[PDB]
Amino acid sequence: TRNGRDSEAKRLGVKRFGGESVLAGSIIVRQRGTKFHAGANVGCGRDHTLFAKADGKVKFEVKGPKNRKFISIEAE
Amino acid sequence: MKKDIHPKYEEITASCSCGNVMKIRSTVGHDLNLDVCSKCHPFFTGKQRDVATGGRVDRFNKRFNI
Amino acid sequence: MLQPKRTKFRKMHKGRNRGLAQGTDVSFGSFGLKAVGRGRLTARQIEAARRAMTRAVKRQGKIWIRVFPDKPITEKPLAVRMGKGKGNVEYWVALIQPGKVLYEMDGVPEELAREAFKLAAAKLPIKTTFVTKTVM
Amino acid sequence: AKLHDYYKDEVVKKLMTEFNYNSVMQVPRVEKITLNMGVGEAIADKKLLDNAAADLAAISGQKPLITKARKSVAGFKIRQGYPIGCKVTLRGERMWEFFERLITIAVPRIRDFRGLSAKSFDGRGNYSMGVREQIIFPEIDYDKVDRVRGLDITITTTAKSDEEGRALLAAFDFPFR
Amino acid sequence: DKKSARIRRATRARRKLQELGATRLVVHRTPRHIYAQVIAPNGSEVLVAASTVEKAIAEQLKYTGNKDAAAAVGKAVAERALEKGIKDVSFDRSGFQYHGRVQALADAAREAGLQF
Amino acid sequence: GIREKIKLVSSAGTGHFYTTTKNKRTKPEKLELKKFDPVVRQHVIYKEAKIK
RNA sequence: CCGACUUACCAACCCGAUGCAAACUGCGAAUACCGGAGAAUGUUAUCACGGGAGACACACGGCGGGUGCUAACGUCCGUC
RNA sequence: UCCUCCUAAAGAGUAACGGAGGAGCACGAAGGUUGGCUAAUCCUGGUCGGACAUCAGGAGGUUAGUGCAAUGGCAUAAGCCAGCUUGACUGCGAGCGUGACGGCGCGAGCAGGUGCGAAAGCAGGUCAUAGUGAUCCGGUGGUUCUGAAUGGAAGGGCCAUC
RNA sequence: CGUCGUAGUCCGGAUUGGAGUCUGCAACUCGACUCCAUGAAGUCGGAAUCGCUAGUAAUCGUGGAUCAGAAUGCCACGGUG
RNA sequence: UGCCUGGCGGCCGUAGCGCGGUGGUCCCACCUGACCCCAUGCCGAACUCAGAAGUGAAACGCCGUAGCGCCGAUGGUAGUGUGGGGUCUCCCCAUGCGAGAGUAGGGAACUGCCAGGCAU
RNA sequence: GCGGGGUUGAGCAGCCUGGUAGCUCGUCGGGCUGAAAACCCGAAGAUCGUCGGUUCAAAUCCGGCCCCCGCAACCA
Ligand SMILES: [Zn+2]
Repeated sequence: TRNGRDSEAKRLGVKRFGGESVLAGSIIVRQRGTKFHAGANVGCGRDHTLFAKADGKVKFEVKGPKNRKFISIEAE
Repeated sequence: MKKDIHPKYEEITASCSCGNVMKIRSTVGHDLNLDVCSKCHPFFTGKQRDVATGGRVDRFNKRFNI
Repeated sequence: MLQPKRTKFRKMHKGRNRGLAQGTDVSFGSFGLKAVGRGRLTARQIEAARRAMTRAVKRQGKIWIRVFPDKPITEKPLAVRMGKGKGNVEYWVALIQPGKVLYEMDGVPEELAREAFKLAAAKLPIKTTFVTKTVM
Repeated sequence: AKLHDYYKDEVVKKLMTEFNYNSVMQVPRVEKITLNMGVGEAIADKKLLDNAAADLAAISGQKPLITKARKSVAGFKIRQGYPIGCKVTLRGERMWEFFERLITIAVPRIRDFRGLSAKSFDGRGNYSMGVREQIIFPEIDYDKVDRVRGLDITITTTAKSDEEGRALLAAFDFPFR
Repeated sequence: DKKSARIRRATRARRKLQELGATRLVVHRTPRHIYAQVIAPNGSEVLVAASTVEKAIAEQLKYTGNKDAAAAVGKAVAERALEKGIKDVSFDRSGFQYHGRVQALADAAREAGLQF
Repeated sequence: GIREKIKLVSSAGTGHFYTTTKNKRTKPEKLELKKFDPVVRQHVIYKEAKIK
């Protein structure tokens, strides 16, 4: 046959969920596209990884006219 | 318009064969002599009879009689 | 013998056949043949049943077929070991869940429809029943 | 300029009374005149595309835009990005001058000219007509041209319907039929 | 269509200013009038607003839609902001080209005291 | 893998060099860029040279 | 050149009705997983470091499946 | 050996000679910044021109496009066009992700200097995920770091690289 | 004597449209000729092949038989050569 | 404090299309002109400047309208955690959660800050 | 099961990095011979085995299929 190949898993997914206290610089989700968009206090890395810029609790919300999922770091 | 990319364009005088003179702006530079204008072209008097449909029976009657 | 003109992929997983059916009511015709059992109808079975019921009604009225065999069923060649990749496609089936109306028919009398559906059902693996169109 | 002021008084009065318009701005007006020259043979030779550009610049006093193929097509053996045409957009004063020059000089010199077609108004009042020979424009020199080309004029107006555009063009004594 | 295109042009820089939490000076330019306002980092409340439709600013100008008028409204908005303590803002061109009237308002506000 | 690698030598006289790749068949002309030279702590012009 | 009608023929797009999909989703659970707070229970049951290992042939049964004939006390995973 | 979907049981991971396809490159611009723009397809009209070239208008709303396979993204466009340029910088890095390990990956911010922009700012390569080889031995350049009595040198170290 | 100046041409006249003349009861198939308009191919011809030794070949017109009309054919005749 | 207009939001279709009507004192839009500032891979169309003769025609705003898009119960169905059972490819019972589609119905947005014009 | 092949009527090149089809015999029409061969001149010809797929474009690239030619089908 010609179907024996496959690639190693990339271990994506949400790494820190909502209402979790995190330190600055910690990865929140590893994604391929921009499935979740960066909100307040969250930056977008080279491979679309959303990372916290300040210490606080993770906040998920749906915003915008396109109903996009935003991740922000609530103040703490 | 841009400064130098365009061709030379200024006023000229065009004189039709029927004496209808027109002053217009063009790129010829020199004056121009027209052989037919819009006011003299036969699209009001010449282009009516141009159909040349022809008749077979009137023509027949013209050639001879009984 | 019905079979898809094109397919996105050649082979398909074995799957399961749980749940109930969707086409419960007689939609187009006046009489239908409903399945009370569970299983898979092959293309050859569908073709044989269609021929039997058409001949039975002497090509009168109209007949609908609410199922279409779209699942490719493979099997390995004769006398080969268990590995060496999946087998080659041999026939096509349509997964049947209880309550699925298989065929419909109108333009003929009731008892003639009874006899035609019985002759058709006699060539099918699953158990069937006769149903009539209902308002609402 | 002549047809411009001619429009501004006579055409506006004529349209207001024959269409019973409530507002002056509702009267149709011509917005642009596009001059296209599709040169398919340019793929084989570049030396005849700058010539087409030159004679189009001569006809209307603007340097033309060398258009390019939007999408690749095999039937005419061209790839995306090849220059295959040249165009000119005329607006305002230049548009009016070219319009008067055309209507009073170019169209009477068309060989066997028996009137234009009134069935080329695209259903939304935008007229488009094609000429068969560029020699009808006195800007070019008949003996010094190398090949007889042809172009197509497009008169784009603000008229919503089809009869409004036809009436607007007729009001300038266009030679329809 | 033009207004939609202008909003589309401005809506990148507006999000960036909001993300940076900067108080922004928005300028709106129409053919006859020009308007300016300084809006808080939350984007839902303004702080100072000067414009040529105001009689107090209009009556000292020949025409409300020129470069001198733009300079006047820019200087006015800068003075009002400084009077209210707002002195560090970010300029939001709002889809217009940074040239002509908008550039005039900006450098007038700059020389008048504002910082951007 | 027709793209072969080269080195950009600094013009400041120091032996420092960057390294990259180039397609020598379609770009025969030499490469010149302004890059940071950490020895003199200034951005100087680097010129393409043979990788050796 | 234009064309002329109709012929138990096929048929794009659109509209109405009816199904199918592991590699379809304008919807969408139960579970499971991460984090915070509280009470009770459990011989710290949890984590870190150091000394010594063994093991890396697994089997069947239930549930979710691939492959096989929705064959096998068949084979390969997850979980108990 | 590496990448994409399903198998994979709605966090991660998960096997088979299971089902399907690709990679061993490319780019001095196809990278960075500023400013601007919106496709596919179809209808109508128009010279050569044709089912299909370029032009004008309409319907449509991303069914298009991304240097390439597939998946996830993308209108503030990551897609397309133009101007100026080298941040395809040097030393570092709070804190995480994934690995038995070797390792691989994301990263605000600090110091020096640079590009675009008026500026807020952005830029430590390319929309992201494949485009790859540990160590030994040897080659080139830089640096007194070392140099078997001493001063050199050879050899060795470190940095950059084959 | 004048014009054309190496060109598909003021070369070549085919083809076609319109208008006619003559013969013959009768010019549609199917005659000859004339007027106006039209101006194809053709720029010396492959393999091959024919006639001619002197007033000959080549070339230019004229007449006759047949015949109501209808030859670029046939049979004669001379000019240059 | 009432109406209308402009700018920036909250929210992201109960907020969007389509049909009919309506608006110019102010605002906004089309509009007039282009040596200049600036610009078209051609074009003052876009972008830009200097202005107010004309019109709300287009666009845009407001009002009305259920032809769509959209939201959407209650009840039932499918699925399922735990324990048990059968005729065990698939179901049933006790208990907890409970869709999607569809039905009645809802629905022509609501709201905050500032400025201008008209009345109180 | 694995390598190679399918191209004018027959035998065969070239499919080259995907825009482009060539040779011999044969065939057609004239020429030579009294006639037929041999010979001479001028011509013509293909949807590159079938069907899907990626391109603007497939005879070429990919996958499946049919036929032909080799290789292997062994230890029991
Ligand atoms: Zn005249």
